[PDB]
Amino acid sequence: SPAGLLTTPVLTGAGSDNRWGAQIVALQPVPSGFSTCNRHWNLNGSTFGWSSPRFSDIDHPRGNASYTGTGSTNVIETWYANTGTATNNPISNIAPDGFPDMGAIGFSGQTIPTGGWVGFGEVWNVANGSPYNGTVQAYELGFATGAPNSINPATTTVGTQIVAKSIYGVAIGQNQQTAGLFVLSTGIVSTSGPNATTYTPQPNSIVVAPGTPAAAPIGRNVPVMFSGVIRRAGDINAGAGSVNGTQYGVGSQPISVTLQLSLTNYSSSLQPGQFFVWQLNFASGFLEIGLNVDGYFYIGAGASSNMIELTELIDVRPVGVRPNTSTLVFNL
Amino acid sequence: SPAGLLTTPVLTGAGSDNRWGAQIVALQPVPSGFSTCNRHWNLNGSTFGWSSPRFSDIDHPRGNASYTGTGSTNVIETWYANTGTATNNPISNIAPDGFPDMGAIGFSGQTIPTGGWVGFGEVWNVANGSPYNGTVQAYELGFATGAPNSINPATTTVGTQIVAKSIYGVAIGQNQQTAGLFVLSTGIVSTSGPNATTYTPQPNSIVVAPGTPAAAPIGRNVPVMFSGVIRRAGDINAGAGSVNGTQYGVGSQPISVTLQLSLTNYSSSLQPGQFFVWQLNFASGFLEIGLNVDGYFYIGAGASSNMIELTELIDVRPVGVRPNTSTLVFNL
Ligand SMILES: CC(=O)N[C@H]1[C@@H](O[C@H]2[C@@H](O)[C@@H](CO)O[C@H](O)[C@@H]2O[C@@H]2O[C@@H](C)[C@@H](O)[C@@H](O)[C@@H]2O)O[C@H](CO)[C@H](O)[C@@H]1O
Ligand SMILES: CC(=O)N[C@H]1[C@@H](O[C@H]2[C@@H](O)[C@@H](CO)O[C@H](O)[C@@H]2O[C@@H]2O[C@@H](C)[C@@H](O)[C@@H](O)[C@@H]2O)O[C@H](CO)[C@H](O)[C@@H]1O
Repeated sequence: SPAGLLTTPVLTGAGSDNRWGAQIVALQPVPSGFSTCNRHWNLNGSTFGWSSPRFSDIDHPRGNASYTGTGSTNVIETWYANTGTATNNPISNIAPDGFPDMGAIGFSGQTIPTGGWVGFGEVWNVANGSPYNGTVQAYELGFATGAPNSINPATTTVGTQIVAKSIYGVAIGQNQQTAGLFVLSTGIVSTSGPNATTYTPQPNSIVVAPGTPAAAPIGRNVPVMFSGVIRRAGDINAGAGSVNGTQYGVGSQPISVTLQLSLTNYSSSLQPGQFFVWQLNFASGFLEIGLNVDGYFYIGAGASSNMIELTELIDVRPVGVRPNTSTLVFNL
Repeated sequence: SPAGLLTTPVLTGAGSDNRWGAQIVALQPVPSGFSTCNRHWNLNGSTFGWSSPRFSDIDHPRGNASYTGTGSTNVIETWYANTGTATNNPISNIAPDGFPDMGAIGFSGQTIPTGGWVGFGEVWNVANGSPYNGTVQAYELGFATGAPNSINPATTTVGTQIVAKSIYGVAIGQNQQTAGLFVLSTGIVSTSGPNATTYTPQPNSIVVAPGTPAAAPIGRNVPVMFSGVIRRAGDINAGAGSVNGTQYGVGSQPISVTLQLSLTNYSSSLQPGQFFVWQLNFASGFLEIGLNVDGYFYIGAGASSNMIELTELIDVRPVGVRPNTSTLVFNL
């Protein structure tokens, strides 16, 4: 039975999203719909992504590393490779396990891009595994075309590149026709200055692989993401309730759900056209949330994209299987 | 009932340890005993440490930052503060949530220490939260005395310092009366060259707070840690089965156990002098594992310190409450 996929602790503070690993504190309705495949599982035990249902560090053994200009100190370092070259990843060769499903936003000069996935890492020597220790930095990672020096974000894994580009200067740049990449899988969002940006990634920034089904709205039932507070590069100390604004990151599933779906096949429990529904009971009201066979969650928010805070959530109660065309109750 | 605290997926690939967050693939017996408090919960809903049962980041808002060298570029950066000053941490002011419970080993000149906890991060500007973006590096973090100029590791939180020192040079050093620290909570171990070191941390390197109970041997029943493969700085690409040797990190609990123990109290199901016992069934043989009220796990390995691989583990089955003086069966 799918009832055990969503329980009270997942949404009252013990849950974490499947993209950022952040503590789930809100639901984010998406009236346009969206797609996600990386670290996302369906109810047929399957993913279209390239990541396991845990937070693996990111390691690719064969890319091109460079910096611009003749000076080698305090320089922007860029690493890139084609998609489909993560030949050591057993899930998919699209990209390394853990590599973020977001477009790599271009930047040059002194500018820092807004809204990219940033991780801390370094380039390493393919002869022996040793780091090029002057290349440690915060790197924006994502999918792109035009690397190395005309980067534009991409939304597809087909015929594109994976890129890491340092958002700040490294101590000692490396020009290596072949070099490895190592980045931790805990991300922050790129920002400049003190302001928070929109919830990240926005729908049109998510990269998906061929075959990924979309989460489309069905009437007033719209797909939802799970939101937590994430760090941002421009005000690294900002957290929940910062006077400079609170930054949210979203994922398509709680990671505990992803993990359960990767270990058990639910195809006999739910079939296309149905949701499994739970009731979320708050201090003053309730709403229903539905899960479809593609692993996406839905709520009946209609055209609203206002975040639903979970602070006053009391409990989650299973309701059962219902048609996906029946409007999910929204009584907040 | 504690039975649900250990299930088959925790030990067959879906579990992670509570210090490194690494996939659990082995058990490490500790015949001489050990103590752990950080990110360790007991069966009375309580921790003696300073971290939540999750991994995000380490943030301290008030330390001293400095560097050494004839210039300010490609220099070693040190940050320190006293224990007991993390007053924004609701669990404990001992240290920031996520700060590693390991001693900081001193180093100078070219060489770096073997066996320290290393994380990626930076120091930041307390006036506005912005990073000192030239201070990004891999930093050894731990507890110490003698910071900044004569760092030596400590194993107590009483009267000591928390320190971060970059293992490689930063792009632009900072000498600041006050600076913040930001480091990601998933660490690697410090090494030089290709070799792995001993499992990390060894018992004599673990930092505990006053009141932390020890895990002592009881007859042939000895405490055990949970081991997974971790990265090491000297060969950052090495993983499981590297030709250069495999590096293990240990934690006192699977993080799923820590999380469950933090959400519900088990004091009525187990009392001092008792274990809750499970049987681990392998393709050839079995062993029993026990959990005590202080949250430590035990096996009947007697004097043996050999790691036990979980490759051939088939399943975990609960046995029930037993006296801790009864020898746990070990049939491998
Ligand atoms: C107009 C408004 O929104 N007032 C709120 C708000 O005020 C904050 C906010 O504007 C942030 C933006 O970065 O900057 C300050 O923190 C500001 O605080 C208010 O103004 C300053 C100049 C001081 O007078 C301060 O005491 C005052 O609170 O947020 C605050 C709470 O954080 C209040 O809710 C205001 O009504
Ligand atoms: C003496 C011994 O135990 N040899 C093993 C070992 O050999 C490896 C190992 O020594 C690593 C250490 O970093 O370096 C090489 O990979 C070495 O490989 C062996 O020797 C080289 C010179 C080549 O001849 C190579 O083909 C050969 O395998 O590990 C390997 C498995 O990786 C074997 O198990 C050896 O018997």
